[PDB]
Amino acid sequence: SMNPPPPETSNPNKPKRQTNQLQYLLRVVLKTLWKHQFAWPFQQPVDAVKLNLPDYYKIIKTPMDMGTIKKRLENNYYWNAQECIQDFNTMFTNCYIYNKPGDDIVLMAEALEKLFLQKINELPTEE
Ligand SMILES: CC(=O)Nc1cccc(-c2ccc3c(c2)[C@H](NC(=O)OC(C)C)C[C@H](C)N3C(C)=O)c1
Repeated sequence: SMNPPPPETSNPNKPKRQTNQLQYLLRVVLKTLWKHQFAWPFQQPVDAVKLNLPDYYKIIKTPMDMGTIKKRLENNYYWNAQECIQDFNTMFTNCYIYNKPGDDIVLMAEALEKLFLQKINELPTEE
């Protein structure tokens, strides 16, 4: 089995905007998570071919990862901050679907999620 194509990251057919919340999501939330010790398995799509995981995309039908999120923010792909927050949540939930609770990668994801949740509690005001 092949990997699926990665998620879309740009779309000229959607209107674009910059907002305080979107800027915060890139400059604070994504930046902080990206630099974390345990970021790296989450910094690009799961390469199921390289990892020899033929069942990964048999269950995970909405893949998401921080590399995709980073590009989406850079490309003004999201109009509303909650679209981006949803993508982070999807990334965490995928990890907790495919992987057994307590396993190494799950512990890594939970540490990242903790930091994510702290940063989201400090989201700036809406326009
Ligand atoms: C040495 C090595 O593991 N090099 C490597 C290279 C690139 C990506 C990944 C990589 C990418 C994604 C994931 C995993 C590994 C996890 N398997 C695993 O040993 O995780 C360790 C980091 C505890 C499996 C799981 C499918 N996963 C996620 C995020 O749900 C791994």
